[PDB]
Amino acid sequence: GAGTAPKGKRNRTPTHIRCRRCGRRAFNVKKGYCAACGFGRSRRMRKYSWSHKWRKKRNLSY
Amino acid sequence: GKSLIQQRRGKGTTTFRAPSHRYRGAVRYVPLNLVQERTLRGVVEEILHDPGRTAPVARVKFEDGTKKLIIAPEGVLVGQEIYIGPEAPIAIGNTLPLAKIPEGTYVYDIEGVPGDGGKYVRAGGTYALVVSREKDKVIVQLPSGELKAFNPMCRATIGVVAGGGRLEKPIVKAGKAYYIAKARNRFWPKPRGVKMNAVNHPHGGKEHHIGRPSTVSRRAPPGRKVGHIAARRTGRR
Amino acid sequence: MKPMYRSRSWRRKYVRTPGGRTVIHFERRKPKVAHCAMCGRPLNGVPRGRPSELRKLPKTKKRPERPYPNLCPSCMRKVMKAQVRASIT
RNA sequence: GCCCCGGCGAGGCGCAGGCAGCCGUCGAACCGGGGAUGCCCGAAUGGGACCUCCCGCGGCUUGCCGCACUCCCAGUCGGG
RNA sequence: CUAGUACCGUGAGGGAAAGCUGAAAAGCACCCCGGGAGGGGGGUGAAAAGAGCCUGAAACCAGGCGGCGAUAGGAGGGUGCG
RNA sequence: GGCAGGGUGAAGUCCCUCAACAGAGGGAUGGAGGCCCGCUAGGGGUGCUGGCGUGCAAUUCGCUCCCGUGACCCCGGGCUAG
RNA sequence: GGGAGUAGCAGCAUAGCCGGGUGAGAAUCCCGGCCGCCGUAGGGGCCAGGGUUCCACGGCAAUGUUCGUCAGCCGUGGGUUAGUCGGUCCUAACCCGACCCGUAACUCGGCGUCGGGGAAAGGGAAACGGGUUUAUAUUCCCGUACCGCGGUGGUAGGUGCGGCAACGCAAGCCCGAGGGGUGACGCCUCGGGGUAGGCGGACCGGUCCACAAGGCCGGCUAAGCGUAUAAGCCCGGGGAGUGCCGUAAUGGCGAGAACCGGGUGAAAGCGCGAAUGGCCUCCCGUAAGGGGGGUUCCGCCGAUCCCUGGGGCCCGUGAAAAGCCCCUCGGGAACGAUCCACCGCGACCGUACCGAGAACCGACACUGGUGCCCCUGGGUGAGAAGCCUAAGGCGUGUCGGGGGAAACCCAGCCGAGGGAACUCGGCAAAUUGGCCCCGUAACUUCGGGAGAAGGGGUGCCUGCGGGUGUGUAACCCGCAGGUCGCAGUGACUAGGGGGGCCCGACUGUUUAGUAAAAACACAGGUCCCAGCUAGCCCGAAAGGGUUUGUACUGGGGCCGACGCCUGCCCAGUGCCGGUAUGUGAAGCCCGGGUACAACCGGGUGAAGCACCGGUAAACGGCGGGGGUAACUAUAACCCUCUUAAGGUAGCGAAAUUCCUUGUCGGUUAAAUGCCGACCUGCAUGAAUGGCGUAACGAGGUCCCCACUGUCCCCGGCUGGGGCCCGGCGAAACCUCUGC
RNA sequence: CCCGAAAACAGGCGGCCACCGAGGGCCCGGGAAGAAGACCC
Ligand SMILES: [Zn+2]
Ligand SMILES: [Zn+2]
Ligand SMILES: [Zn+2]
Repeated sequence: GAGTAPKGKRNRTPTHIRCRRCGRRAFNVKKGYCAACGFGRSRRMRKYSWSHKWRKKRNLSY
Repeated sequence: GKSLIQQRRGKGTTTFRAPSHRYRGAVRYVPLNLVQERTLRGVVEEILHDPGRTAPVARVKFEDGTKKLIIAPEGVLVGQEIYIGPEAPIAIGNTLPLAKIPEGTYVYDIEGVPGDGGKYVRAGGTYALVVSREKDKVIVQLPSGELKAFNPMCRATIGVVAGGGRLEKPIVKAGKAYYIAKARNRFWPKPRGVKMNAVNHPHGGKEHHIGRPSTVSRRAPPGRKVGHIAARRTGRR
Repeated sequence: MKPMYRSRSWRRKYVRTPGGRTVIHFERRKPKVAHCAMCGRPLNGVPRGRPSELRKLPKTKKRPERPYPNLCPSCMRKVMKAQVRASIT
């Protein structure tokens, strides 16, 4: 059905790989951009106020 | 609610987009720039099937080795000489301005304004008729029964389009219709709106029936123009 | 078999080894014979081969010694006759 | 972890209680100040990136310098 | 405290636990048993406080001690006595 | 990139005999089809309302049943986003 | 904590026993033998993914559903070698940047121009065999080759020939341009030539078998270099119609056949490579090591592998570019190769192992999924079927030991007499079954139904004939006779048939995980909008989809193969058109008012409304009465006034009917059933289609034949559990308790 | 006819032993008995 058996088709090519600028596995390989830092889509960093990721990385208060 | 198929077509997705990369090139006349009054000559090399033309095309080699495509007229042979210009003769396959084509002649691939390249009477099996000539305009009967006026410097080709009679043999099978609609990716198969749910269509519901007139005003907005759009009448006769 | 050899553009062959192993060999396919410009007939005196096979051949072993080797003899005679008949005046 | 100027005055070799051994009275470790070296990606910039790795063109003499885009001053040199 | 760490999610993101020997390592020489973890003798120390280390509660488990205990009816207690 | 094996026998192309105002019989070739049988591979999921139901499994197993040269099955590269 | 030393450690592949060894310790580790399983996959090769799981030595605290001396576990050391394999190069669908337009703006949206990316199964220079390591090898070593670039020395040629021709030749160098070919292509079907692999006979060695007869094993040869025919296509001669020539078939010929010669032109085979290389076997001290021999012939089958040719289908036409070969032209120098010989050089990354009933995903050493992605010996046999077996792999689809040890459950086998009396319902099980011959209905869209139905035969042995073929080679088709059994498609394989009704024309699709259908789609019928700066649609705009398009077209509805048909109503609701007047907002005008304005009144005033008309394969509707001619019922005919009109043909107790188990007939011993009719149609009806219909359906429903443990009425047997023994070891749940 | 000394008046009779040891069980060979126990030879 929709559960255990479709989980077997996760041997294709991955949706994300490592990013050269950010460091982590969020670079969309078919679109050509990163979902965490914006590399390939913007010179500037992805940085939203509703997000906690960069604050956590810098040990900051929300 | 949810969107209609004709609303989804406007956004231009692969599901609704034409596979033009499969087709022979576009078919256009040579420009007037090069044909001020030169009257070039050419020879037919080959006749070819086009998947996006409903008619066969012919390749022609010209003065300077240039190879162009034309809509093929009925009866044209490989190795014929075709002429384009004002002093060209009146023969099947030749292109002339409408001011040099007598009344009663069969014509195809006519231009709207001169230099356009060809817009009307292109389809397989069609033809138009010259009715009257004047200094201000020439008048032509089109395959819809409409009489239209053109500038007498608009170019046209003599004869009839090849490939007529397609619809005398029936399509017999859903599979053949599948292949035909996949050639040019038309939306196939087709659903009925009276059998959709209400979110999906102005028709729609458990009880499968249109609950109000199928005739719809010309001034209704998108999402509502389904049925008989601005119909002057309905029924058989 | 690697996926690149699971392609059917390789025309495999079964071959037995001096040591008795029966290995499989793979080769690429040979291109087709040359054709006439206008008539579309097959040309004689021109051999089939891949660039590798054709570059280890001298010039005179790759086409006949007569004018218009891109054509068949009939078409050649036609064009020659037309030239000479145009060259009267 | 390399160098120099000052301070302190005998021990020192990070969190980190070990083995084997080295540095220091030519003044160390440590502290204040000033220098050198400083791989790849990254605004990333000679050109490309489905993998932080690849591919070049000029000039000089194998090693070095220059070679992005949008502009200013100029002008077929250059300076910002 | 080797914490925005380990670990979860294709990703946007989410996110722990974990402090204390002794004044001094004086961190247990030597003997018997055991395949070995280890046990028993002996030692260090003011005190084993023994690295499974300050103090070391309750629930829970085992053994010993005291009372009852195989003809017998109530939410497990109250009053009066033996 | 793939689909064992077998059956039926459309158009097309013909042959023989008696003949003869007419005709009447008899033999082949050929290999179409959203044709047929088929646990070939592969795909699906009718009934037993079977086993299991803190399962081998957060949808599986077995018997039985259906399609199987096509509107067929599958792979690599791409597109459509609340 | 109790539950509990309990459940689970079975079911889809039931596997171990004997002897020996190691070790503290062995059902579980190693060696040998016997016994077993898989055998078009549980065998071999290799993507993605994983990332060291690979190799050796040393270990057993934990992990492994039990044990463990073992290990994908733990510790210590090691291991991936390329001019030729792949990436880099080309372009496909597609994406990005700069400029440009839009946006309050952007990390947002977009056309066109320029530029750049985009395939480890598309295109695309070049290597094969043997050996070597604990673990790598087309990568290391030996042998034998090839490609590109750059050179050294010579030669063809520049300044040369043979052939009627097709053509055959070493047949000049350097820059640029142009042209042609190749690269380069769908589906179905058939012929020919070969190969891998297999079968038979002889011979040589070895081995098994009480002798004999017989059985099994081995009997090898890569790239590269050099050599030719087939088909097809061509060149000369030749000169034909009551016709000749040919194919498996289609076919060919004065637009030049037969016939005679020739040219070009595949896969293969042959030769060198290459026989003290590989395999097999035989003889003495066994540490290195010694010597010797053999490596032969004939004949059949034959691919799903390779090459080459025909034919058929499309309202459907099945990639492009780089690169490579040839010709011509223009411009240069006088030298000089696409031929022979020799030398030099060739960068960067990958390369271990698994590749799945234990190395991937699913929380697991998960009966699932990813991958069956590529490939496979002998027999019977139509067969890649099922059954048996060789190679190769395994005894790790990781707990074992007992038993007349029950009841009961799961999966199976047989049952006297009767034969659906069971049940909502023949659910389930049973019956039939392969091949040859005979024979074959209603109905029909003449194609089918149809393997209709139904009936007869089949083994073994001894011989005799036929077909193609040169064949006492191979593969097929018939005949006679003798004989055995309860039974001869003896196991395996392997359809139960028929007659009615409803629905849907058919093949196809659907609610992943309670609905596979009567629901969707379908060919086809009919209606509507549109002449292109269109019609329909997206968007904030710029711009865009249909559009590389033009009425045989694009878009929008309803019905639903085929056959016969499709009646009346335009008053209402809607859509369309037209029109004098009327109404009609802002603006404009006029007047009054305000030292100016605000403000007041009138006029004009587009669309729309109103008014007049068309339209029902547009939405929908098709009623009412008051009265009946000859005696039992008839209102079957004719006027009427209500309203736009007043249900036509057909069908009817219906998948539509309330009363209803309607009435009559047929089917039963017995009928709330099924079929056929009757009309009182609560509340049928004509493209929200009406009435029929051959063929088809894991659709729904009724009957008949056969058959059966469904049932009378239950009985006996098999394997796995359950019970006992050893080992590991939970959870749901739980106020305290419990006649 | 079947069950029945746990019938709390928890019975009667005969015999053996005690006041080393009567008797009983494990064990061994087996069924007519049997899920473990029990029963019988
Ligand atoms: Zn990033
Ligand atoms: Zn030609
Ligand atoms: Zn020709």
